[PDB]
Amino acid sequence: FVEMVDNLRGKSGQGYYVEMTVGSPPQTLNILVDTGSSNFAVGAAPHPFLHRYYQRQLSSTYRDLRKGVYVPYTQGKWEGELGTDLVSIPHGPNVTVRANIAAITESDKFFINGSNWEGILGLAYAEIARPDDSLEPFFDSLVKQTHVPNLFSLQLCGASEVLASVGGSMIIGGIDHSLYTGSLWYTPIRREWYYEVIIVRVEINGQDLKMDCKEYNYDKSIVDSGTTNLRLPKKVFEAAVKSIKAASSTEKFPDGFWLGEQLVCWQAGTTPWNIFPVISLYLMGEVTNQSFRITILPQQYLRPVEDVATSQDDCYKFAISQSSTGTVMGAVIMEGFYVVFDRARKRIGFAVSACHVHDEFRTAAVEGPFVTLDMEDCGYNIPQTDESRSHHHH
Ligand SMILES: O=C(O[C@H]1CCSc2ccc(Br)cc21)[C@H]1C[C@]2(CN1)C(=O)Nc1ccccc12
Ligand SMILES: [Zn+2]
Ligand SMILES: [Zn+2]
Repeated sequence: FVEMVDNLRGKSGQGYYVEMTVGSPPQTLNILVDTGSSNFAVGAAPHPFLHRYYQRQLSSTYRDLRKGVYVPYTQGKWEGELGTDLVSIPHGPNVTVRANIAAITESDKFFINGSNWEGILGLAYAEIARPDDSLEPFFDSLVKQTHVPNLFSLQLCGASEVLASVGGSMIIGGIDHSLYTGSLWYTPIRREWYYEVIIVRVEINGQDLKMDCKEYNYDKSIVDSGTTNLRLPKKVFEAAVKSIKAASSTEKFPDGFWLGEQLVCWQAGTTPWNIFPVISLYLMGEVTNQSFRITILPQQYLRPVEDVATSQDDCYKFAISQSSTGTVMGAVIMEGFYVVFDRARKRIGFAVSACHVHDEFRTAAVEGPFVTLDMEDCGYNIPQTDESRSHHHH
């Protein structure tokens, strides 16, 4: 796995991407690593924000599936044409896979100026593949066509005219022990669609938010490398911000800061980290009534952004924000942690990342077990629509 270490790059807040080739001869593209979706789709026509794109007609190994695909997210949408081609990851396993590729022909609010990526690698399960769950996702094909074990793991690492470069590692087919310290702890995948998990408790500097735990997973809780923020359901967000405000209250920031839409600054080197609390999410353990906590620092959730104007200051954006589609454990959370996507055993592992950003007094932590007698059910059950209900799955 030494050859897959540091195989991710990107810009702070605009996605981690891995180099991939599609086609014969191979066409190199930079592809967003995204565990919140299940499609492999690449830019396939010119776009203001794209340096380059997939040219189907130039690949002798392309096959057109003669079928269209459309995916709107809450933010971002793309469509294109389905097909298959030969795909490899140069800084990945030494294999070539024939995979489904969606060749994006239109899009809105999908590509990001300056991000340097030209498509997306959805690494979540077939159930949220578009246009339906019969479109085999990339990782499924990789595992079916090769010897690669059904597991990958992500080490995302944190960090004046451009945003900060970031770096990471996607270890395809296992677990590199140099990327974490201490214990690896697993939380069960509730269901194989998103990487859906259950949060059973939240503390801010050790104070329990004391909400009904279903609130934390309303309407789900997912791990998503392709989301920058820790995003929280309305009610949890509001309680969380009220608590972080209270701890930090020696500093009186603008509304726009807490809305994640404005920077706040201190003289270089003088940021009063100590006034911002740590946040602990307790995740369901593998054993009934057990849980473990992951503890992130303000270093993770206060995101560095250099000011052109006050480039002499350390400035930060608030990278916790509100959600209407459940808790999203985004790059904020993930940057604390080496995260193991153990599809084979239907679980997700967390250990303290060997590259997480911390200080002299606090570290990001993964700690357990913690026990609960008569642990209620903290899962939410999403209302089933007639659309969803009507689909057959043969
Ligand atoms: O979480 C994700 O998609 C979810 C969002 C909830 S709506 C929905 C509906 C269907 C499917 Br399939 C997934 C999702 C992916 C896509 C992502 C970030 N990760 C995003 O949301 N916009 C965006 C924009 C650019 C890149 C990545 C992303
Ligand atoms: Zn049928
Ligand atoms: Zn099905």
